[PDB]
Amino acid sequence: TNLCPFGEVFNATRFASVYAWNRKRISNCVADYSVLYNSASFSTFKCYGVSPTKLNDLCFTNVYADSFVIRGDEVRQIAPGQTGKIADYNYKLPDDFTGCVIAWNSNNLDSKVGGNYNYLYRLFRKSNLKPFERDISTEIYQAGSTPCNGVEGFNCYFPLQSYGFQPTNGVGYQPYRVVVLSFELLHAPATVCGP
Amino acid sequence: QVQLVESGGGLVQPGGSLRLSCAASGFTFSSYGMHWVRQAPGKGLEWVAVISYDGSDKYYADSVKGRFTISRDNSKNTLYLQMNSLRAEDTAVYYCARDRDRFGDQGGWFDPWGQGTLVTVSSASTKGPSVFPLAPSSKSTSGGTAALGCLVKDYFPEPVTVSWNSGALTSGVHTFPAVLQSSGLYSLSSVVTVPSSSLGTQTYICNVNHKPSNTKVDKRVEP
Amino acid sequence: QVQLVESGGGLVQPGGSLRLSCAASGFTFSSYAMSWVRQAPGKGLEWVSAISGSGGSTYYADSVKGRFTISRDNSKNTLYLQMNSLRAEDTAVYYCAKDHLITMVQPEYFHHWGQGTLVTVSSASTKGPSVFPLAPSSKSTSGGTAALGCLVKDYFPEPVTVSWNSGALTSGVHTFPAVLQSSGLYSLSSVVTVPSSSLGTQTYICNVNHKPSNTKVDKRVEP
Amino acid sequence: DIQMTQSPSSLSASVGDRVTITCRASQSISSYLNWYQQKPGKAPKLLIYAASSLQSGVPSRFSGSGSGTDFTLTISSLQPEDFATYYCQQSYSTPFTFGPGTKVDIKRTVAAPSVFIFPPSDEQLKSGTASVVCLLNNFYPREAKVQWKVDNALQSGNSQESVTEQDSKDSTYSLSSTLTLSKADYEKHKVYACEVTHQGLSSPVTKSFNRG
Amino acid sequence: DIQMTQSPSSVSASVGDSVTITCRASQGISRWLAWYQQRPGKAPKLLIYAAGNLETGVPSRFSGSGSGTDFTLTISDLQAEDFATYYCQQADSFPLTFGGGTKVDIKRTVAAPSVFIFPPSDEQLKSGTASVVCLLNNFYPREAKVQWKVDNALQSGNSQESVTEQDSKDSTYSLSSTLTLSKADYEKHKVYACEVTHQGLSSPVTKSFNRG
Ligand SMILES: *[C@@H]1O[C@H](CO)[C@@H](O)[C@H](O)[C@H]1NC(C)=O
Repeated sequence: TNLCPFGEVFNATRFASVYAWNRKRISNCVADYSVLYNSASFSTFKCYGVSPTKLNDLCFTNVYADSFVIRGDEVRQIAPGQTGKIADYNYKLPDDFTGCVIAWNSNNLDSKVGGNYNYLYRLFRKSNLKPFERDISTEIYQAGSTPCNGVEGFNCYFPLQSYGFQPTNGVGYQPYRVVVLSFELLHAPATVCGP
Repeated sequence: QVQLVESGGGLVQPGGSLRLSCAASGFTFSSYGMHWVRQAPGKGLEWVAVISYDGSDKYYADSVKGRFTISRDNSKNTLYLQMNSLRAEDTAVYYCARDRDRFGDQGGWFDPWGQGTLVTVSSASTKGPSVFPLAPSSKSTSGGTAALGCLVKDYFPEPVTVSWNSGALTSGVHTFPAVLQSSGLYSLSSVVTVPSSSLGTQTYICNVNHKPSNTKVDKRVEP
Repeated sequence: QVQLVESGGGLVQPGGSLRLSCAASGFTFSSYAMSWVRQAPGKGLEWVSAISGSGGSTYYADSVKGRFTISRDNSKNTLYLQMNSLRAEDTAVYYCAKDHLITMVQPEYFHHWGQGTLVTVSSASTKGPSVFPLAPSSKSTSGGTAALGCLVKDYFPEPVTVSWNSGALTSGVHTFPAVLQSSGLYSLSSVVTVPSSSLGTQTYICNVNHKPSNTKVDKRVEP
Repeated sequence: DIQMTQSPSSLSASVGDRVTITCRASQSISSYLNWYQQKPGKAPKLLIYAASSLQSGVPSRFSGSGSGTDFTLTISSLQPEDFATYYCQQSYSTPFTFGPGTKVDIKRTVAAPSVFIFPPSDEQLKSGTASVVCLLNNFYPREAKVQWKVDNALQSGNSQESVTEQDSKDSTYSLSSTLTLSKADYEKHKVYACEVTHQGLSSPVTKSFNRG
Repeated sequence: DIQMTQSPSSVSASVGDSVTITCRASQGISRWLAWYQQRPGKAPKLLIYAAGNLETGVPSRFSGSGSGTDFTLTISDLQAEDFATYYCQQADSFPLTFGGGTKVDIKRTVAAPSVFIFPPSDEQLKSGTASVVCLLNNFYPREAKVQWKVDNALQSGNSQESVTEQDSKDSTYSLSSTLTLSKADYEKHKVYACEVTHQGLSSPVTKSFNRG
């Protein structure tokens, strides 16, 4: 009777930036999703492909838990068929997603009087991200036609921008912690049943 | 070269509607987010609305929420602003600006600006002006510099062109900007300073021309 | 996991300059924010300066700002602190600190610490210590145990070593930590407690070794 | 909302001087501040972006510096094409707010204004409304105070005033204030007076006239 | 502006007991706080981050709690290697600040201090300086409060103190106070004394000597 380690993901002390979203693999344990679904503490709890209403009687090959932090107005972007900063350049979900998305306000933890500038997002890229792709490069983006030559200046921007997280910001500009659970189903024993 | 052109201003009664368009040329329209800014007569700049590169993230000000709607067409390279339930404090000049990114939510600047278009909201109808004389002093000289002028009152819409002696007199002529009275009608004054000893000899005439009412008054000022 | 080694600390005169270096091995140096934290010889910890995983942002305290400058070189995996207009209050041990997690703009916590380099600021020159006797007592009545000693004075720099009969009499020996006088030099006292019976019979001496001045000196203690 | 304050509101400087303007925010905005320049009758221009970064085509005499809740814009050498209005804007969050604006004007010596008064014409007394005009001429700087009195009764609300742009030949201002009342209210009194105060005269100077 | 206060400054405990340390902040810092431990002559070591999160190698007998303004660190089963100095640091506003520090000592029976006095030797008198030594041997607790009397007159700003660490055998302390003055100033007076007020002494203990 091994319990699935969801405490290390949901109750973690420090989270990762959206461009460097953290991935954890969960296998060979028993998960009680009714505990999460009946917590009355999550602002957003939306599940695609599967029905959240007591459908824990299914066996899955693996569970990928992806953790990051965004602002409130961007939470709508974490869904299939969405466009925007996060969906295009930071975190993209496939159109045939089968999983669960949980997001809750974290203004009491991730905010910082004076500004929490350690949460970043990528603003410039040459092309859109493929689903479940991660980019951690810091190459200078070429906006015009003059090469940057590795230095920043006119039409030469650092590709990362910083969130400004303060307790006095509006709901649309307050931190939100997001955990995405992806359920893999392949020709495998599928040891993750979780009765 | 990169540039933006506005079109669609004019006069609208309160509670009416309008639609302004801004056409962009020179750059790629689908790779930038666009903003609308406005400036009231004699006032400062006020941000209105922002639209992303594909119209999936729109944000408006608290004073234009619900009434205004922003939109864009990428095939026509055009940006549209629609104003419903127009108010009397929405009279202003409007500018379309382009951001440095596709989204425009934070960390950006308005690099290219358009010429701007005027939108006026008032219930007043077209009306001609009334001119009045201002006797300089009628106090037996005692001086050497005497100021005299005309008083253009109760006209709509702006502007009126004031000239003195068919353009012969230009030195010392001051034409103050028009003011919007409580009745919805404008009023300005034009003054000129002249030697006192010429008061009895030289004749002074102010010529006021109001164009969108076909009005031309040639009143004269005498002691 | 990671290894941080600091270097460059030493002895400089007031108003001089120093450059302290911190070399890091075992991680991506450009993804973490570095900090310099100093500790006074007998006081608590104090955060001094911070850099931000690049060089764009630099943070300084309200007592080093204007005199200190922090920088980094990611190609060489090194961090530099340039200190100018040094005073006596800057004599401290300096530590190069870093957090476990990937922090790019702001330090936050300090999980990894270096060995530290002592930076001394003084205008004094190398000078040998002076040893004087502290006579045991003149009355063997209280408890039959007396206390004798030796006093080391006016030496620079640290340290001095007292052995009390070449490591043969270590029973009640009490060597006190050295203190910094109001003139720039140091002081020390070594006291031992022996039974009053062996006052005019036993023989003990104090030998003091100071390596920087290369001085080994013997002194007798007698009532 | 984030409130932005500029200091000062109007500054008079001469050619070849150094000009500093300060913007202050009500909440930390990091390096998300921009500096814009606008001239009368034309669209605003972009001068500084991202706290300290010049714009292409902008002369190297402009500079900016700041981070957090305090920013500064500096012009090293003044030129005849730099007298305009300057705005500071925050790009931290929506809605975006500008500053009230700082106006730079050409500097010169102080001038005492000439005051003239105009009673309402006989063609207006036969129309139900009477207008009395007060004219200030050739003064610098712009700051002046105008007060309307009818039998030593201070009034406010029934008066509007206008000023012209700075002249090119002599850089002096002209002001006009109009007091408008009804025909019935105009003949309830005898004397009228316009009293002006400016930092170019010894004491307040008033011009008054009696009806008829 | 964000000064942090620790309490108490020093505590004493025995092996097997529990200790609680409090840290307070001037303004709310959410859960941006870290607890560090340092032993003499070594680099500081982290114990707690966030508010009560344990480090991977720290023994499980260290606990942390609190939020906003108050924070508390708890040592449950005290061992022989847990006698050190502990600091609380905030990590929410710049500049970052550290706590004052709390020292944990070994608790034992109260011991009185043996007081000895040492006049300045003839050899040093040739040089031109004199140092009178007051020696406090084998006492507990740490609070000594030694004072210097010259002709029954209080002396201030003339003496310096030096203390030892806890003895590894009997967990006792030792103190030495030196009164340093000139040779000319030494011949002015005739009587010197040092007085000690300690918990283990019913009355203050005075040790005195006369010149010659
Ligand atoms: C996280 O912690 C809270 C309180 O300690 C607890 O109620 C909750 O169940 C935890 N989360 C999970 C997934 O167990």
